[PDB]
Amino acid sequence: IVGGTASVRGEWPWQVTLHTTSPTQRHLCGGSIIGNQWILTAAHCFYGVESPKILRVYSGILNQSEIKEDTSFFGVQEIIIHDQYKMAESGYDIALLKLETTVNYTDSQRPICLPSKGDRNVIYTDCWVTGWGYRKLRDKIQNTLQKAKIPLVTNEECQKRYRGHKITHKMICAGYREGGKDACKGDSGGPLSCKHNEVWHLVGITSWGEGCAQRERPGVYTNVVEYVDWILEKTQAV
Ligand SMILES: CC(C)CC(=O)Nc1cc(-c2ccc(C(N)=O)cc2C(=O)O)cc([C@@H]2C[C@](C)(c3ccccc3)c3cc(C(=N)N)ccc3N2)c1
Repeated sequence: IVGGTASVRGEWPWQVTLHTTSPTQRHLCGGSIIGNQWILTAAHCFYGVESPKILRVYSGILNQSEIKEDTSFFGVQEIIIHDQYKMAESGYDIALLKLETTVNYTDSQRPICLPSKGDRNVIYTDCWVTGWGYRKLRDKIQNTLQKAKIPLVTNEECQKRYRGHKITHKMICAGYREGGKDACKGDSGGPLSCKHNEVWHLVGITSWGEGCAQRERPGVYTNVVEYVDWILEKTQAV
């Protein structure tokens, strides 16, 4: 996160850190708890992820340094990547992780509501991007979970900012005209969370952008509302 500040413990209880175990304990991507055995994240995070066996999902974490040998985690039973996914810049940058065990909800770990298809018309004015990603282009993964408040940008305005790309309605952009606050490397897969009528909704999944926090280059996110049907298809399969 560029231009963010440290989160307080329990502030974003749906935020998870997805780790890889080889050769050592390392953060891979962010993710969001959406159900008691379901994490929503980005498809691009998974290149080179051959088997779900190398994954560990950690919830209720503020600092990466908390991650101890005896820290509880969730194993991943399955990785479900959208079948139309090719690359972040072309969309369909979404994936589900089915957990091996159930998350027991607490003040430190609980789900975020999906947007309502009937909420595709709502205007969110209180949106935050969170993560352990870089604070600048050439950096490293952060210890403390960072947060940044960013305004949503209309699809039409975002398309003006990325004239050489196709910004679809399955993408949502967020950023300040002058730049300064944005997601960056390591933040992908994590949430773009918006508060509406006292309820937090998972509006976006951190995906891509042209650099980080640049003037007139908003961050591009997977527009979760456009995937509610896909999510239900995968999570509610008979
Ligand atoms: C070798 C090639 C195949 C490259 C490859 O591997 N791609 C790849 C790998 C990573 C990556 C690497 C390591 C770790 C880890 N955990 O160490 C985690 C990640 C991670 O997923 O974030 C990231 C991306 C992009 C980068 C991008 C566009 C960007 C462009 C320019 C500079 C910085 C960032 C960006 C911008 C914004 C924003 N400004 N809103 C949001 C998301 C992203 N994500 C692609």
